[PDB]
Amino acid sequence: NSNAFKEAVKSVKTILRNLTDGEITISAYDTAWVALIDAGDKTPAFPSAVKWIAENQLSDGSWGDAYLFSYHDRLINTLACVVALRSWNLFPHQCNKGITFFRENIGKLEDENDEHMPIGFEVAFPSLLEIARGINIDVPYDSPVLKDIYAKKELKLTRIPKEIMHKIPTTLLHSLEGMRDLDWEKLLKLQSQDGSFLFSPSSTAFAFMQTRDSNCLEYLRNAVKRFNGGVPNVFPVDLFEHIWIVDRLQRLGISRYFEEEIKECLDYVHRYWTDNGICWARCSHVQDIDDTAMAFRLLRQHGYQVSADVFKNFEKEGEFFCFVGQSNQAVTGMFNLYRASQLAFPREEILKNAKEFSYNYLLEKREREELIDKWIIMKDLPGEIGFALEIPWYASLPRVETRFYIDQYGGENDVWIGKTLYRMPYVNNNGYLELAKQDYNNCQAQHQLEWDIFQKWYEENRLSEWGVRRSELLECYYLAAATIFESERSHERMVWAKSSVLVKAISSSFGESSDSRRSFSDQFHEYIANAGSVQASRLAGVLIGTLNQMSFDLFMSHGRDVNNLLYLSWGDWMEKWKLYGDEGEGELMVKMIILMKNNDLTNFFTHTHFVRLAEIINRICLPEKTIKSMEKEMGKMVELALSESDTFRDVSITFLDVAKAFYYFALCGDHLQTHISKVLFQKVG
Ligand SMILES: C=C1CC[C@H]2C(C)(C)CCC[C@]2(C)[C@H]1CCN(C)CCOP(=O)(O)OP(=O)(O)O
Repeated sequence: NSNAFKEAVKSVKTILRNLTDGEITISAYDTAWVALIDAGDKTPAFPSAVKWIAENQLSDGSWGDAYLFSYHDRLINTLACVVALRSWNLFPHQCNKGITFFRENIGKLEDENDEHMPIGFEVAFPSLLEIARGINIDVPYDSPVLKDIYAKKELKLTRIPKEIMHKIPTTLLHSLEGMRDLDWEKLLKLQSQDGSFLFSPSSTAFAFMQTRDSNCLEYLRNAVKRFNGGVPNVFPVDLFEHIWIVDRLQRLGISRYFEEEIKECLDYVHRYWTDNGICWARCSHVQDIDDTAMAFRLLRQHGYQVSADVFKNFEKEGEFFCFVGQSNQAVTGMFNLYRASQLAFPREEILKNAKEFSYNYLLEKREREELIDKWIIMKDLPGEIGFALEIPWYASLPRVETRFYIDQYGGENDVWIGKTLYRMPYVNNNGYLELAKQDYNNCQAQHQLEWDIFQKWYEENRLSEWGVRRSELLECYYLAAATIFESERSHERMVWAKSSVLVKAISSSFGESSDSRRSFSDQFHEYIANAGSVQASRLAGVLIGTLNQMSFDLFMSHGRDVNNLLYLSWGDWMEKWKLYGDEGEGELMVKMIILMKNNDLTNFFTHTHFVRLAEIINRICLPEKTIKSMEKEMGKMVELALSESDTFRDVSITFLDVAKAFYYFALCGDHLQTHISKVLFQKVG
């Protein structure tokens, strides 16, 4: 590992250590609504917001996202800023440059498609127009395209459930700037614990203008401080940020470098977890299935005890929804629900239904090319989801998922759509992409070495004459490396790849008759005690030779002597195999891997939990109706494997790793040449 790299890791660590209320971009629109606020004496309550606007104008006269031009974005941002500037009679030059932009550009809005269109635009846009008309700003109010949105507003305003909106919490509280006669009597009772209206600085700034409420003021005051002048279009965004950074780091395959920092993150998220789920911000009376599903999964997969009853709230009539009691469905929310529902323990019927539903939703959405999210612009959503649709979590191996995700991750070019456009530099980062591209290529270089060495070994012991095909050789190595890929873990990887090749040699050479097995087992135990049968003795020598090479290699590195335990474990497999066909092959791979771990864990081979696990892994692994029986079994394994105190964890996971490898092979074994190719033989980039 070079120094540029070592430094990149430090930086990412200083980010994770310093996560706060969210690293989000300023929203010219939202900071213009904050800047419209009267202290009480006809002066801006928030000077710094007025100042931000005067100093962050793009050179073509507009405000908004500088690297992605959207007529919807730039028009609503500039209008708001010009209004803010003009009603304090401040900064004439920039204000004028701003109106010129708006005039020359309002005509183009009529032709951009409403496919990527901001939240509450048809309502919030005419509202500014009015404010502007009533301060004598010279803009085309008649404009063929304008009298058109004035209309869409009034018609959008009649779909609104005014009754409900005032009685119970809904997402509408986020977009109040556009609405008319509101009962602030009833609305203030729907305020959030931080004094905002659904964590929106513009909506809250509006409410304060109308109520002079002291809590809305406190919230706006913290926002203005946090971002040194400007404000985002959502705040806080802390839960969302924690959960998304973790998810990206794990998918990009570089999660292990930051194991400790990631634990602080999930710790923070568990702190503000609730029985109703969560939303993007801590302490909310509103929750969404997207944030909740991402948290549920990341938590359960890391041994936090969370409950699936959390999903009861988003379901009606066997369907699931983004927000409680709203009819909103989004592609990315269902996607994250589908990923979460696969971590279902055998008792959770709510998650069986969640899986079945989110599967079809995404399935149909695919067969209509409608796999795009209106709310977010990503490099490759259809790709991410295609992978999840064909490679179930039970069959997803670290290196395979990661290999595909590094090509899909958009880095800094991903753009989120709220009321304006905004970016999340700590979730969508080019730095993470380069780090991941460099790390992935290094481990792959290392696997290419081990694979040449591994071929030589296969030739030198003439394993081809023992019934092991070159196809099996590569498949045995690929599964080992696609699962345990870290360069610092060659021992566990190699022992796995070799042990599997050898169980294949022994099984195809001596597994036919009910005593030819005995013959080999006897030969093995004779070969042991020196501290037809001719043939058996030669194979046994290959096994023993390989066993000795590895336990000594280990002892060379760590000073552990595991030789006897290696033999014992292979003898146990035979006692079992001797009676029937190829039986407990699964349990044996787990023991090998464990025995080659840099630290000692043999203590646990005795524990009931290890025994119970071993009992299941062996019912998964055996020489369409069976694929089903596999999920059944694996279901029993997932509960047991994850719900573990963190001493035993490294054992339980290892069980999962092996089981996944088998399932994956049962599901894809027939055509693996594409995966193998991309994973082992094609550098990223
Ligand atoms: C040489 C290969 C043939 C057989 C194949 C399987 C045995 C089916 C397993 C997947 C990879 C691979 C090894 C495969 C990959 C070779 N890899 C370097 C990828 C192909 O490389 P190339 O021949 O130089 O052409 P290029 O893509 O334009 O650069």
